Amino acid sequence: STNLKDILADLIPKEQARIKTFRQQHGKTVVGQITVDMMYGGMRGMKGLVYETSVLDPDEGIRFRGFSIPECQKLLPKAKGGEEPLPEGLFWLLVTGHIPTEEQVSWLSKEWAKRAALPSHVVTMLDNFPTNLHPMSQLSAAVTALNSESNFARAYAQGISRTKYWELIYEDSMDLIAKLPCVAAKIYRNLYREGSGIGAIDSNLDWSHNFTNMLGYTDHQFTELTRLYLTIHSDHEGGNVSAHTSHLVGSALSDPYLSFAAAMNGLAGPLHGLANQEVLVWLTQLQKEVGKDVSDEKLRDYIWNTLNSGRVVPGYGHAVLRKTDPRYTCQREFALKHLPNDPMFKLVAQLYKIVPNVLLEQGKAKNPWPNVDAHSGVLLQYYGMTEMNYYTVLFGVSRALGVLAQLIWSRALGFPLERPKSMSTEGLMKFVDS
Amino acid sequence: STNLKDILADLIPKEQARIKTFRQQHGKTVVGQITVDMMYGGMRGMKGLVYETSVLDPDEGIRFRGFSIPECQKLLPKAKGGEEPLPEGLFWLLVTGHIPTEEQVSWLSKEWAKRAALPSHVVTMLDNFPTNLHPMSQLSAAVTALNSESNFARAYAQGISRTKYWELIYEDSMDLIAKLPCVAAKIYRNLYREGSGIGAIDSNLDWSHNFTNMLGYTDHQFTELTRLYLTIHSDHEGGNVSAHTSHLVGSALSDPYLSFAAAMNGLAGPLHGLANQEVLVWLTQLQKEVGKDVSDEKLRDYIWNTLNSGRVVPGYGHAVLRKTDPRYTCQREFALKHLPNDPMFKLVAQLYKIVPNVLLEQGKAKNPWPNVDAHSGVLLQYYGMTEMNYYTVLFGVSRALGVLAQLIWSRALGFPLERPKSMSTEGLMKFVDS
Ligand SMILES: CC(=O)SCCNC(=O)CCNC(=O)[C@H](O)C(C)(C)COP(=O)(O)OP(=O)(O)OC[C@H]1O[C@@H](n2cnc3c(N)ncnc32)[C@H](O)[C@@H]1OP(=O)(O)O
Ligand SMILES: CC(C)(COP(=O)(O)OP(=O)(O)OC[C@H]1O[C@@H](n2cnc3c(N)ncnc32)[C@H](O)[C@@H]1OP(=O)(O)O)[C@@H](O)C(=O)NCCC(=O)NCCS
Ligand SMILES: O=C([O-])CC(=O)C(=O)O
Repeated sequence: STNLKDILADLIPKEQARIKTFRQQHGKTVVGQITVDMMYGGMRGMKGLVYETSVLDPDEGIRFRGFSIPECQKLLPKAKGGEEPLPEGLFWLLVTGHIPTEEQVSWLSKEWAKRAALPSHVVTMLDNFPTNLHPMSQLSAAVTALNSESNFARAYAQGISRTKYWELIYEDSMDLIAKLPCVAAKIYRNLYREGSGIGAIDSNLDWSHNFTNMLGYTDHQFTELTRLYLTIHSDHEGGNVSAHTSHLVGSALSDPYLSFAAAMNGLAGPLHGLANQEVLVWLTQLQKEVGKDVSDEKLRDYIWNTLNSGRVVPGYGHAVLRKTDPRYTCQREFALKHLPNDPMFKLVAQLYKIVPNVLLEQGKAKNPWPNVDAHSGVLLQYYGMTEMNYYTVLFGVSRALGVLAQLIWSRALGFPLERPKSMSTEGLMKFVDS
Repeated sequence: STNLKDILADLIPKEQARIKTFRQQHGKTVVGQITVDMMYGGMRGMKGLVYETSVLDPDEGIRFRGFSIPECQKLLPKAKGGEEPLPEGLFWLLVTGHIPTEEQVSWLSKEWAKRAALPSHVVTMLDNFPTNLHPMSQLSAAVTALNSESNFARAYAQGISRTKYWELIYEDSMDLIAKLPCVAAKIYRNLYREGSGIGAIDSNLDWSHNFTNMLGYTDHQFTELTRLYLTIHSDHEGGNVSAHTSHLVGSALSDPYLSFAAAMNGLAGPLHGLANQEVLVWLTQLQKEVGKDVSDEKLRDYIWNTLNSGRVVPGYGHAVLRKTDPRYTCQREFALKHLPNDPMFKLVAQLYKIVPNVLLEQGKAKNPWPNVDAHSGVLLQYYGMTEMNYYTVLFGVSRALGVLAQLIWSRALGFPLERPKSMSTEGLMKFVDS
């Protein structure tokens, strides 16, 4: 009825047949070549794996189970007196493949408040983390340690059946998602609020609202932001470092805690989730070289000076997207409504006028348009969330929705250990010299 | 001369030229196909990535820089009054590509002893861990926390040129390797020695010698076993889950601590690094459900009764090996010297005669021969290392040599973000049509 696990149980066999048939027809269809450059170039262009929950077209950006970002904004339930879609609804869409009702989302909000409790060892561990240990490290470390509560771990130990794996994944996933805000808040409050307490969960709030509550914020429009932020960062194909990592570690039948932890270590990398900060540093240091109110003239110079001395315009470019990211567009549209005269935004805005002419002028690139991380920083900063180094953690909490949604399906569809073949250069040389 | 960092510095340019020359020759060449099966099958058979430290030809097993395990045992240096190759030596060979001298290995031992200090927050954190948190979660959790000491993560933030990456990676790598016995020992002693101290490092002993001193073992033979165990488990190509996670996570410019912690979460997965435990569970019952002394017909039947029951014979088969794993043989040889009349050994030896004959008959198994995990448990148990849960910590400490050797070279050769393209089922169906 409103029980996602019952709804999913009834979906899994249907999907299994469709897939089993599909491989019994076209298993041996070559879909791509592999060049030496692909092997040295990080599988660039390589169709490597199956990821069901979302798909990224290099022209119009991401689709969540078929639906674009605007479509999700319209259809997905909202909070009473809201206009941004709830992450709960997004998760439902990724798990079921179908847009949820108000009442399904409501029940999901209720389920995640119940399971939001932390074991004590985890609370102590966070309390005893120094202030020079990066937020993301604390996140990953804490999630790893949560694995002692894992149903899948003990289940597997007793010799549970393969047919039942997805069920324990599910429970572990619902528990992890529920507890993430709490972990993320504790970290945030220990690092930036003199260790004060996160308080209690409220069973009649949504996931996002409890999160902002535990953080210490009490702004409506912030909570709307969080809602949107968490939705649009949730998933981005299987090929991204953090999704690939969760998939890779998941395929060894590691439980959701270990898989997600690993994915966070992936997300923590500069070329992945840490781009959110990079942008805001480069934005502020820009507003240091110039004033805080640069026009277009000086602006055109600073861009070119960054692009002659041998540097990158941050939050611009992508590994497959070749147009403006719909995630950027979406964050921009939010700003046009709520904070249109913000100095930092209008700087962001001004770069969107100038940078996508000078990057496709100079060449030495492929995607001259912005990505999601070019925009998130200024939104957070507007609302008092000024601690750059915490920003990726917000990313982390969002991306759990997507990667856990996928992991449930991987273990229901019995995806096996990811285990490609590697080559040395030496060995590569002899191979081509057949 | 004896400074590994400087010798590495000399080799990097040459290796850069070689790969560039080779890419400037066969850059566009096709090395293999990508099928629908490989997509749902976890990149099986797919030539996924370049990995330099080791290569696993399915015929003759692992080679470290073109050297086999037997060659290494013969060529790599040993401890004064010893027979088993020092992992220091292995690490030297993977990083440089050359066999180290007596002197060169000696130096490496001192450098790792020099760097063995554990930050106090990690010591605290480890001591506050509960016993229902698995050894591997504690290892991974601790390694993440250690990234407060990452010179690379600081340097990167401060804006360092790419060409210097490798040098910071090298430093962090040496610290991580230097500190892993200290962590692994602290975990062992908290879990199995009522939380007693590990004891001091001795800067004149070897890595494996200090390790077992902190583990609190002082049978020469077990120190020798450790030495062998840490060498042979060191690396196994790029395509295994632990090496590949680190590769993948490393490619986002996450530091060696985050990369290795992620790899350990992959390694903690049942299908990757529990087979040693699984073997010894299945060997134990075999010596209760059947007599200790068993005929080779009774045993042979047991195997067939095993296969029919829908259960696998642990220790046998592999994802790409198609013959007796050299790491098995290596350990078999060690046992014939040091414990030939051990009952648990005589069984392992018995199964080596039988199990291969029956799996090929059945037909299913493409690799009817044993893997490393078949043999390690009985050697460990014999010396009083009977804590099965901990076994994977040993594996992990070993694998640090391989994955961090490679990580230095991935950053020195400027390998880019690993980022394949994924597809949904529904998306795949549309693709094969057009
Ligand atoms: C993943 C995310 O959402 S953000 C990742 C981090 N972002 C940043 O650092 C800001 C700019 N973005 C980047 O450079 C990104 O790492 C990427 C994904 C665009 C890199 O793209 P690649 O996969 O290398 O392919 P692409 O053909 O676009 O890049 C090749 C060249 O273009 C350059 N380039 C790419 N985007 C830009 C840009 N916006 N400005 C200047 N140069 C650029 C690269 O630096 C590279 O030059 P190099 O070979 O001398 O190093
Ligand atoms: C490692 C392992 C998972 C690799 O198998 P794989 O990559 O799936 O591929 P295979 O070619 O071996 O599989 C072919 C068939 O042989 C079976 N098989 C493989 N090894 C077997 C063994 N030791 N005993 C019985 N059956 C075996 C598989 O179950 C499979 O049956 P199916 O195709 O009808 O489902 C498998 O050999 C195994 O389970 N071994 C025992 C566990 C172990 O020691 N693992 C450590 C190394 S990772
Ligand atoms: O990095 C990638 O491959 C895609 C990405 O931006 C993301 O995951 O948010």
